[PDB]
Amino acid sequence: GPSFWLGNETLKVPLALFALNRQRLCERLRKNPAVQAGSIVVLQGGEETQRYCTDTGVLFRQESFFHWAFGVTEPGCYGVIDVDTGKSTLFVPRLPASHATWMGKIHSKEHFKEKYAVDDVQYVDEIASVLTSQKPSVLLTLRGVNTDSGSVCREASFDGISKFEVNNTILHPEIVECRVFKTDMELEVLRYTNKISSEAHREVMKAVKVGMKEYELESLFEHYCYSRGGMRHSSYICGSGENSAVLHYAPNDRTIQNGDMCLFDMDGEYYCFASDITCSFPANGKFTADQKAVYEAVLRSSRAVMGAMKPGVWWPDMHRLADRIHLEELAHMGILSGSVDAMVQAHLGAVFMPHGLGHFLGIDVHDVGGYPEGVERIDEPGLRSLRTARHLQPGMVLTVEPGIYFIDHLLDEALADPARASFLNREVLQRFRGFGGVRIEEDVVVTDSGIELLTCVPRTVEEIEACMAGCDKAFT
Amino acid sequence: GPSFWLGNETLKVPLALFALNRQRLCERLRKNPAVQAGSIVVLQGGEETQRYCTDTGVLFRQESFFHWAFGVTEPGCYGVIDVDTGKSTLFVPRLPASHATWMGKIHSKEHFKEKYAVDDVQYVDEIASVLTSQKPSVLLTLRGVNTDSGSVCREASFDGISKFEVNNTILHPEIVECRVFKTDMELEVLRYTNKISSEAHREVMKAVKVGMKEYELESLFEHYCYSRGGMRHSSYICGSGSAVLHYGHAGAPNDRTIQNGDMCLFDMDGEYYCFASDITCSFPANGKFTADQKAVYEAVLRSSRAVMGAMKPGVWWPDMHRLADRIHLEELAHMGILSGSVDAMVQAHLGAVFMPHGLGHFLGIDVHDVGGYPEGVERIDEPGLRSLRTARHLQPGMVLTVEPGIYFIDHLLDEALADPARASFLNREVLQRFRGFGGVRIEEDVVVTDSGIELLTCVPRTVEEIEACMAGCDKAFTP
Ligand code: PRO
Ligand code: PRO
Ligand SMILES: [Mn+2]
Ligand SMILES: [Mn+2]
Ligand code: NA
Ligand code: NA
Repeated sequence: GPSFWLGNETLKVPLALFALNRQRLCERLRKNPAVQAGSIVVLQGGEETQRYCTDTGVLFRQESFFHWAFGVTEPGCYGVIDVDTGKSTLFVPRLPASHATWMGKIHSKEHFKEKYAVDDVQYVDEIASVLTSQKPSVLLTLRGVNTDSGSVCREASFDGISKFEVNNTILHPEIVECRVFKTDMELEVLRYTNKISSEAHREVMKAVKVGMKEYELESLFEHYCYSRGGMRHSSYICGSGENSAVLHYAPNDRTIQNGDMCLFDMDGEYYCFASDITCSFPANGKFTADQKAVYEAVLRSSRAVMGAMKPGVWWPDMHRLADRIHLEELAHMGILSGSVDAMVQAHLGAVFMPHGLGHFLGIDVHDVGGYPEGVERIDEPGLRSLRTARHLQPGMVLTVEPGIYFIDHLLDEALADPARASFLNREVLQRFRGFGGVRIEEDVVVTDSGIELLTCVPRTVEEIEACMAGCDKAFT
Repeated sequence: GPSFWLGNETLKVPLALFALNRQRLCERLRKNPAVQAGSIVVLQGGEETQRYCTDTGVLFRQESFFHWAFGVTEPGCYGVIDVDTGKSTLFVPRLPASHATWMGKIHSKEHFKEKYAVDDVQYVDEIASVLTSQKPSVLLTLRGVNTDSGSVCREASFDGISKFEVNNTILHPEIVECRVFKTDMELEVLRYTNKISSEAHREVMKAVKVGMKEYELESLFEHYCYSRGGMRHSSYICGSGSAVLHYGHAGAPNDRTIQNGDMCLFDMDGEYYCFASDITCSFPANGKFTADQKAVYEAVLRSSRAVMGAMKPGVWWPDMHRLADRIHLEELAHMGILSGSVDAMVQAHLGAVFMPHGLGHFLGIDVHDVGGYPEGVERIDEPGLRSLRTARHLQPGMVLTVEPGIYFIDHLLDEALADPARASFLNREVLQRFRGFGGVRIEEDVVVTDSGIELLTCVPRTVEEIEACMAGCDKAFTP
C-alpha cells in the first residue's frame, strides 16, 4: 500500500498505520454500552491560518486526533468513520482553477482515495448530504478536556449538522485511550524520530564552543533534523548557565560561557510523530567535580527509573524514586544533611525537581490520556506537576526526565521553613547558587517485562567528554 | 540608549526606532482635524497561542502594528500613547511566582521601562484604573481591512473599556500611512535583513547539487539566516522544474528531487526582529545555463533592470507592471515563442499568461506590507494587474519588491491557445520545447529615494555572476 515519505534516508510510513488506528477505535466503540448501532464518528481537520489580520501564513500542522485517524496533511478536510462497518470517508475541499496557478495541480477525489487508502472520498460541501444518505443514528463528535493545557477539544461542525443527532461525550475518552497505546507501526516512527534527534544532539555536543549563542545550537539541531530527517520543531529549550535552571526557557540569546553547564532540551516531529530528548553537558567539554556529582546523580535516577519500569508500576512511585535518589546524592555531596526518610516526608525532593518525572509521548509531545476519569492528580510538591498518575502498561510511550536544579526562590522558601531548613547546609549550597541544573531525558516504550529505550545519545561523563573533544565515535 | 541585539554579527536595533515611530504617529494625529484633544492611542499586543486543544506552543511573533509602535517581544502586553504629549505607557502581564521556575526571572516594571525606553510601565490588570485616572477624552483603537488578506484588524479591548469613549475609525489609515514610509532607522534594519538573506541565497547557489531534495536547500537557507543572522522564516518557495502538490500547503516540505537540466526558482522570506526581507533567485540546477535557460532568464533580467531604472517618485506602479509585461512579450517574440505585433499582444493581455502575479509589493514589518490600497486607490480589473498589491504612485521612503517573472503554466497557455484573440500569437512548435521549463523570477528589494531607488539586495544576477557563484568563486570576484 501507499506510504508517506520525504525521500533520501527518511522513513516510509505506511498509510496502513492510520487504517489500523481507525479499526482499533471502532473496536473500542463497539464495546461501549452507550454506543448506538449506526453511529458515525465525525472529525474535522485543521485549516490554514494567518498571523493576526495579515496574509502571512502560519506553518500548517494537522490537528492531532484527525492525524491519528487519517494521516491527512491537507488543510480543510473532514473525516468520518462508520462505527459498525469501519468504513472510512475523507472529505476534501473542492478547489478553484486559480489554485492551479499559484498553489498547484488540482487532484481528483480518486487521487486522494488512493493516497490515503480510505474507502471513499467526497467534497466538503457535500458532507451533510452524504451523511444524510447514510441515515446514521448519531454523529459522535470530539469534545473533552486536555489535562495539560486545560483546553476543551473543539467539536466538528458543518453546515447542516444541526439536523443530526449529535453526541459529544462518548468519543473523546475512547479515542484518547487508543492513542495511549502505540501500535507496532507507530513505534517504528517513534524509533525513527528518536534516531534522527539523537544524531542531532550528538552533532550539537560536537559543535558547541564557548562564546556561541544558544540559538546557534538550536539552529544546527533544526537543520540536521530537517535536512537529514525531514523533521521540524514541535513545540515552542537551550539553556546555558543559570538558564538551565529555567525549565521551559524567541531566540535563546545567552552567550555560552566557560564553566557553564548546558541543558539542551529540544523536541521535533516527523509526520506529526514526536520525539523529546534532553542532554546536559559542560560548555567547555570538561566536567568539574561539582558538575560531575550533580550530573551523575541525575544519571543514577534516570537509570534507576528506566530499570524499574515495567507493567504494573505506578508512575508516581517512579517520581518518588528519583526524588529519593537525588536527595541521597545531594546528601553525599554535603549539600544536605540528616535522614533522607525525613527529607522525603518533608517533600524536599521537589525543591530540586519541581516538575514531573516524565510524560506520555506520541503525536503530541505532551501526549493525551495521562488523567482519564478515575485517575487523580496528587496534590503534593513535584507530584502535582506529573502529567500522568497512571500505572504502566505495555505499549505506553513515556519520557524519563529527572533533573536537579538550583532555583533561588525554591531554595529560599525551604530555608525559611523550619521543617526543611535543617536539612540544608547553606555554606555548601552557596557554592551551587547559579549552577543552573541538569536534566537527562530519554524516550522509552513499556514492554511486557520492562522497557525499550528509543533514545541513543552519549550519557556517561566519559562518553560525553569524548564526544565533545571530537574523538572518533569508535574511540573508547 | 538601549538596543535589541542577538550578539555576534547581528544588528543592534536601537529602541529609539520605535520611539520615533510613536513620535511620527502623534505628529500625524495632531494634524488630523478630527482628533480630539486628550486622545490616547490604545494598542493590544499578541498573546501566546497553542496548537488546537494541546499545550503545544506556537512560536510567538508580535502583532505588526504593536511591534511598529513599541518593539515589544513579550506576549500579553498593551501599549498606549497620549497623542498630545507623546507619553508612552506599556502594560505588561502580572506574572505568578511559578513563572520563576518554568519561564525565567520575573522582571520588574522598571526593568521593562528601561528595556523599552517608554515613559511608564504598569500591569495589564490595572489598565482600566490607570486610564481612568488619566482622564482621556477618547480612546483611539485599531480597526480596518488588510487588503491582501481581507481580514479585519482586531481592536484593543480590556475589561472596563465600555466606560470610555472609543473611536475605531481614525487610527488605522493614519498608522498604516506611517508604516508605508520607512524611517532611516527602519531602513538600517531592512538593509541588514537583505544582507543576511542575500548571503544565504549565495550559500544555496554554492551548495545546490543535482539529486538533492528542494527542502534540503530550504533547510540550509534557514540555518544560515538563523545561526548567522538571528533571523526566522516569515511567511509559510523552493521550486524545481511541490510542497502544495504532495502535501497541500506551501509550508510543507518541498520534496521534489532536483534534476539535471532543471531551472531552480528559490523564493524565500525571513525577518529580523519582525522586519522582513523577500528575495528570489533563479538558477540552473547543474550550474550551467542552457541557451533556452539563458534566453528566458535574461528576459526577466531585462525587465527587472528596466523597472529599477525607471522607478522614481511620481511613477504609477501599474505602469511599471505594464512595462515588465511589454518587455517579456518583446523578448519572448525575440525567442520565437511568440510572433506578431507586441502592441497587439499587450492589447490582448498576453503578458498575464506568462506573469499572472503582480510585479511587486510594499515590504516592511509584514512581507506583504500594509497600505497598498488606501481609500481612493482602486484595484485594476485586468489579468495580471488585478494581482498587484498596490496601485499607488511611488513616493520617497516606500520599500517595494521588484519581482517580474516568466513562467510556462500549462492551463494558462492552453487557455490562450483556445482563445482566438490570443492563440495566433503563440508558436506551438517553439513553445512545445518550453513546456515543463518551469519559470524564472528575479526578486529585488528596493527603497524609493528622492530621485530613484536604492537597491537593498546583493546577489549574483547576470548569467556569468550566477555561474561563478555556483562554481564556488569568492564574492569579491566579478566576471
Ligand atoms: O513539561 C514537562 O513536563 C517537562 C519538564 C521539563 C521540561 N519538560
Ligand atoms: O505574492 C506575491 O505577490 C508574490 C508573487 C510571487 C510570489 N510572491
Ligand atoms: Mn519532555
Ligand atoms: Mn515577494
Ligand atoms: Na522535556
Ligand atoms: Na516573492
